[PDB]
Amino acid sequence: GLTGTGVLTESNKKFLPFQQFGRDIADTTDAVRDPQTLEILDITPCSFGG
Amino acid sequence: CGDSTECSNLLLQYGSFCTQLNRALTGIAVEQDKNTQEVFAQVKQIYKTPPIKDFGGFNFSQILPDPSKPSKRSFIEDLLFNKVTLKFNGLTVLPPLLTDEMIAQYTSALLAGTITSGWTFGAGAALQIPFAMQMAYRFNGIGVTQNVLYENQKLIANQFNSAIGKIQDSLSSTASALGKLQNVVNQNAQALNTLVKQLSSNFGAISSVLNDILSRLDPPEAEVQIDRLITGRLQSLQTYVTQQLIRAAEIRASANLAATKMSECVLGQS
Amino acid sequence: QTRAGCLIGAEHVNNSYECDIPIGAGICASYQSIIAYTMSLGAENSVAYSNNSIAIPTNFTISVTTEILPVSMTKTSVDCTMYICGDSTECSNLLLQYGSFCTQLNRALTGIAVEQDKNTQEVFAQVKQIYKT
Amino acid sequence: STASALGKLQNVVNQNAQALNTLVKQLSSNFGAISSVLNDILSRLDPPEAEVQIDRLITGRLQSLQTYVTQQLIRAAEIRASANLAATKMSECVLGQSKRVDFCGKGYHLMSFPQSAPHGVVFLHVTYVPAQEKNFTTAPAICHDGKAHFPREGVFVSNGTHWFVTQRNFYEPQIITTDNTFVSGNCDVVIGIVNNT
Amino acid sequence: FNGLTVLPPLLTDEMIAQYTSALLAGTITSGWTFG
Ligand SMILES: *[C@@H]1O[C@H](CO)[C@@H](O[C@@H]2O[C@H](CO)[C@@H](O)[C@H](O)[C@H]2NC(C)=O)[C@H](O)[C@H]1NC(C)=O
Ligand SMILES: *[C@@H]1O[C@H](CO)[C@@H](O[C@@H]2O[C@H](CO)[C@@H](O)[C@H](O)[C@H]2NC(C)=O)[C@H](O)[C@H]1NC(C)=O
Ligand SMILES: *[C@@H]1O[C@H](CO)[C@@H](O[C@@H]2O[C@H](CO)[C@@H](O)[C@H](O)[C@H]2NC(C)=O)[C@H](O)[C@H]1NC(C)=O
Ligand SMILES: *[C@@H]1O[C@H](CO)[C@@H](O[C@@H]2O[C@H](CO)[C@@H](O)[C@H](O)[C@H]2NC(C)=O)[C@H](O)[C@H]1NC(C)=O
Ligand SMILES: *[C@@H]1O[C@H](CO)[C@@H](O[C@@H]2O[C@H](CO)[C@@H](O)[C@H](O)[C@H]2NC(C)=O)[C@H](O)[C@H]1NC(C)=O
Ligand SMILES: *[C@@H]1O[C@H](CO)[C@@H](O[C@@H]2O[C@H](CO)[C@@H](O)[C@H](O)[C@H]2NC(C)=O)[C@H](O)[C@H]1NC(C)=O
Ligand SMILES: *[C@@H]1O[C@H](CO)[C@@H](O[C@@H]2O[C@H](CO)[C@@H](O)[C@H](O)[C@H]2NC(C)=O)[C@H](O)[C@H]1NC(C)=O
Ligand SMILES: *[C@@H]1O[C@H](CO)[C@@H](O)[C@H](O)[C@H]1NC(C)=O
Repeated sequence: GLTGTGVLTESNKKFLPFQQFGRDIADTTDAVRDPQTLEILDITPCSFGG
Repeated sequence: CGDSTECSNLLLQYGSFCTQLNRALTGIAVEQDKNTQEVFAQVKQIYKTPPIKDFGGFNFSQILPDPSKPSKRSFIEDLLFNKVTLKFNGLTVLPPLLTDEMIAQYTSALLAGTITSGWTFGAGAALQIPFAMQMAYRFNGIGVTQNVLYENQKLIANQFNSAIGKIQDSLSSTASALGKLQNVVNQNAQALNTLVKQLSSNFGAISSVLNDILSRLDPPEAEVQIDRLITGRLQSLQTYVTQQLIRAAEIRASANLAATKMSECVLGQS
Repeated sequence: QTRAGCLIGAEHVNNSYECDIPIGAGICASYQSIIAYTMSLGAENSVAYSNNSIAIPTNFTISVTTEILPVSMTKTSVDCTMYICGDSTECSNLLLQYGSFCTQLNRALTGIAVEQDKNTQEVFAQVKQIYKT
Repeated sequence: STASALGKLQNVVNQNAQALNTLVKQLSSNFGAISSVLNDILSRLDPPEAEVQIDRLITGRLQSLQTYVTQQLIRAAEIRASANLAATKMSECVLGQSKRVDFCGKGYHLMSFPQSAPHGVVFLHVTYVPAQEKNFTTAPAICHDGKAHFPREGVFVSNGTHWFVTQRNFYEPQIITTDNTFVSGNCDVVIGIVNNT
Repeated sequence: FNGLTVLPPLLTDEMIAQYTSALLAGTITSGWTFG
């Protein structure tokens, strides 16, 4: 139910055993936990520029 | 819009605001580069200090560049750089034209020129002059006869060395002596942060995200909701741009003052 | 590949010239084909310092240089009720219920124009009499 | 011969023209209404919704006009700063000779002349620039009869065999006399004093 | 046009030329004393 675009990588963050996802500041999601493997991923916005 | 075709189509009938906003920001950036270059590029050649340093007993080790460090910066410059400390949502930050190494090279050139040639190098070709005689000229310029300098050389050198050491210690220990630069950094960061934070507002619509509005209503009123969000976000962006313009004007005034001080007090005696 | 991004269509050389077209992060490009390079801060020399040596000029030159400064801009004036209504009674009546957003604009523009005249007058009128050669 | 030396005045003119052009071209936008021309809206439908369409037009055009005025205010402030600087320059570098270095011209200032330009002023600065340097051996004072002599104006130099006094900015040697020097103390505490007559 | 007007400056360019001529003649003949 959490939707968004980006590129997914492996992350070394340690979610305490009841969180689902994390955000840094200004309410922007940065990491998620996959409901099956139960491992922490990382989200990076797809590149852009002028 | 954030990648919504309907949002883009609605936005198409608002005119040519984007050209205006981007034009203003471009003007600001070009002005920043001109400010830095105007302040610092005061010389034509890159002078170098001689390997042997006997400046009549005066000691400049704290401000001359140190080749040991990769930064090629002096002691005080490293202290200053360690003192003050600090592509996401369609907004970008562009790098400056001059790197820090180039700024350090300019500063070193000015220092070497003034130590070795007095004020001559600022009005033509640098002319060599022994340092004690230069200090004698500088005393003679404030109404004290040069007689005084030569008979009190050691005392004057000791006082100068002690003062340099004291300013080093005071800068290293005491904090909050650089309030202006930290203030500038904080202001820029805060403005950008609030501009980003404004995305989560509602502006009187039913939701703050386009996807929900699109997926929970038919077009006839979905258009109204997107229109409200569009006008709100547009107004916020305008406010940001105007604040940036005001702040840039203030900074330009300060930079002009800095350039005048460098020209009139480093290249000569005031 | 540069610290400012990626660049295609230009050749990277090892020399260092005067900057023509700024690119950023300390590099810029110029036309020769198009080449990109690192800026040169200027020449390089080491003044010959010593504790008993001096240098004295023996000749001089007289130089003339220019300095250009703008002092004024054109004075413009704009009318609300013609700009946004274009001689329509209904538009005027509808605009009437917005208070005064058109006294303010006219005052601002008039102030700007008077300032322009004052600028020119204080820059140039510096003498009381008209001297003649 | 060379053009493009008057970039600043051209930039001012171009900015003003661009702002006017965008303001006048903004008049052709719907702003969400059914048309961009007010006469056709009036001629095509009844009042009760003519007010709706006209409200959309009115709010759009007001926003555009306000943006234009604000930009004009900022630009005017900048121009006034420049004009004040120009007035100071003409007061200081034309009606007198200036000592503050590099304020007008590069070198040692001598005088300046003004000329008029369509929206600004042009100063011609005349400066003195030394050239054709030479190198000499120098000393800070002269010991003679157990007394130390210093120069009144100038500096001691030697071409290898004899010593002279010169002014600092032009080579013009002269014989060291008791008239162009003054005495204070004995030659004991000065570092680098030399023996002569 | 649609309500946009341009106003002429108060000092015509002949008068500005006359001021510059006066300043330049004064500085040639008397130096800085006339200031
Ligand atoms: C969902 O079910 C699958 C299927 O069993 C689980 O995957 C197994 O996970 C264990 C734990 O490491 C492994 O030893 C097995 O080899 C896995 N088998 C397969 C087929 O994947 C998975 O862990 C379950 N996820 C949950 C319960 O959240
Ligand atoms: C100029 O001052 C510096 C102070 O930074 C002197 O360097 C210090 O010298 C003392 C005595 O040798 C050492 O104990 C310090 O460790 C030195 N400090 C550093 C940072 O190296 C330097 O000696 C002085 N110059 C001369 C010619 O004496
Ligand atoms: C100082 O420089 C000037 C010009 O830079 C020298 O005058 C020139 O002298 C040569 C040879 O006598 C002539 O061919 C040139 O025509 C002169 N120039 C002008 C403008 O007249 C002058 O000789 C130099 N001073 C000294 C002492 O050599
Ligand atoms: C005066 O004499 C000195 C020393 O003789 C000259 O110094 C020259 O400096 C350059 C750059 O450092 C060296 O390349 C030369 O080899 C030096 N000349 C020597 C060592 O004879 C200096 O150029 C002379 N002239 C002036 C105006 O100072
Ligand atoms: C330094 O300058 C002095 C004076 O200008 C030179 O002494 C003169 O040299 C000429 C050349 O033969 C003689 O005709 C004069 O009689 C000398 N004057 C005196 C008072 O003896 C001296 O030669 C110069 N030194 C050098 C190395 O050029
Ligand atoms: C100027 O510099 C020279 C050379 O750097 C100094 O000469 C030195 O003097 C000391 C003390 O007499 C001697 O021990 C050294 O051998 C000298 N150096 C050389 C290379 O011979 C001189 O003392 C300095 N100060 C002046 C001339 O006032
Ligand atoms: C300048 O002259 C004085 C005297 O003419 C010199 O002083 C003499 O120095 C020598 C060697 O140091 C001593 O043996 C004498 O006793 C000194 N005489 C007097 C009267 O003090 C002095 O050395 C000379 N200076 C130089 C640089 O040679
Ligand atoms: C010169 O440039 C080439 C390619 O631009 C590069 O491979 C080389 O390292 C540079 N330096 C030297 C010394 O050849």
